[PDB]
Amino acid sequence: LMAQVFFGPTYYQRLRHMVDDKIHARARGPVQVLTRQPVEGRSRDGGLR
Amino acid sequence: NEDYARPEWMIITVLPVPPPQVRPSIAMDETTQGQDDLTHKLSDILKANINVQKLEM
RNA sequence: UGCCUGGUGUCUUGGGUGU
Repeated sequence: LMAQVFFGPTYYQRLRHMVDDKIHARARGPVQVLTRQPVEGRSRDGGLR
Repeated sequence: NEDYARPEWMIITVLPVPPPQVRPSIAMDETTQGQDDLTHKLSDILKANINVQKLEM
């Protein structure tokens, strides 16, 4: 490489936010009883606002 | 407006009772379901109406 | 011939994520 590279060990930490705990998709599913709109929440297979 | 908004209609003499779709009940657990707030308020209103009718006669 | 199932609380609160 034409440019030299800064290089060495550094202390890194893994945070709790992982993509597989955030990915969510919905085509159709449960709806609220009062308004008949998609429920809220990824855990409940909800929709996006 | 004579046809649509008559002044004496601002005093309630008959109350419309909404269908259960407006005040749905919720099953709190597997056995006991919960009455909605509007249902309880309508029950209180109807009890007061019955009380007035009974007292008057 | 012994024949197969979709149906999911609510209200508060608290802590967080990205701006």
